[PDB]
Amino acid sequence: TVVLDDVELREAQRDYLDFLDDEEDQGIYQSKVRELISDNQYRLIVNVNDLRRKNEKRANRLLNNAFEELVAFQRALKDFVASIDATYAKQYEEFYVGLEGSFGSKHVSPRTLTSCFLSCVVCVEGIVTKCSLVRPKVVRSVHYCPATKKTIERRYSDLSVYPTKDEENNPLETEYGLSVYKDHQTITIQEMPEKAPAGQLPRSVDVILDDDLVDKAKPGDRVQVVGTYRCLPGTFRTVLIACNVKQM
Amino acid sequence: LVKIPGIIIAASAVRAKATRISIQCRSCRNTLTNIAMRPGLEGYALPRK
Amino acid sequence: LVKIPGIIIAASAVRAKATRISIQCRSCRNTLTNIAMRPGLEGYALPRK
Repeated sequence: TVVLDDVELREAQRDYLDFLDDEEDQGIYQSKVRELISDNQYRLIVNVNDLRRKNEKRANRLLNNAFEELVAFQRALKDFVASIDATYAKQYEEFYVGLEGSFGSKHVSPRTLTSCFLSCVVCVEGIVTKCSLVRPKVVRSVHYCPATKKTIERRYSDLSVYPTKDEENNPLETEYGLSVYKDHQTITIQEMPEKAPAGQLPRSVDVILDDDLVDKAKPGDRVQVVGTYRCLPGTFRTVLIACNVKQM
Repeated sequence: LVKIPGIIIAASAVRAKATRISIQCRSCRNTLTNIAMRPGLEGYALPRK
Repeated sequence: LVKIPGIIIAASAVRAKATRISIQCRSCRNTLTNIAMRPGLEGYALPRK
């Protein structure tokens, strides 16, 4: 039950890498990653219309299936950065893609954010009301087993469960250095109060921010965030995972 | 089908309810996909095995 | 303890019976090692969950 090859993922990653391979063309994205490398950040920004222009099919594929396409995109980005500089790529476990530009239907407001947009990219524009404290979220925890002299890993990602014993009940000690952690903040957006009817009710949407996106927002800020609108595990609760934030 | 008048006394928040769902057998990995959930104020239905 | 005389009438093929045994939870992966099954003609006893 081990997946061997995903030709769709293979081709989609190549298409992004070709798009990122901006040397035959004006160099706008090649310069951006070069500037990103100089910036030392790990979250490139992308205009969707460039992707539409270079490949309308791929952009439609991205917006209709945000999750998998982005994973391919982040794969291509890290590979492309490693092409330009391996060690700088080795600094960071991963890289991230920030979307930008025009979205016809997917550019909505919390009033108009329907349940239909689940799993689609959406550019929600609104006003921040509530902000949670910055907290470090654990994503990948490394453990060591002195009895077996063996190292074991676990990834959480979207998935009490913190392992502490070997199957043989050997004690496990967590390699805090090797384990992966990331700051993680939650905020809430609402419709702009000027343009909202008194008859209807509030439509509060919860946003998740990670890494550099954490404190690029405060309560009472007019912002638009592009992200992947998703359900939550269990009638269900729904939240938006930010891909890029900007204070208009 | 019925048609009746009235005056509303209370309203709930705009929440999300699942129409099409899919589940996985935790051990066997057996996946029951695209299960429709009947409209109304119901819960869910888990397979026996 | 009992002691008796007699003459044997039949014998079985020699086999291997498990005394020290270990099981894994199929989904949770919870492993319960070094379980002792008492010697004799007793059956097994699996966990509830």
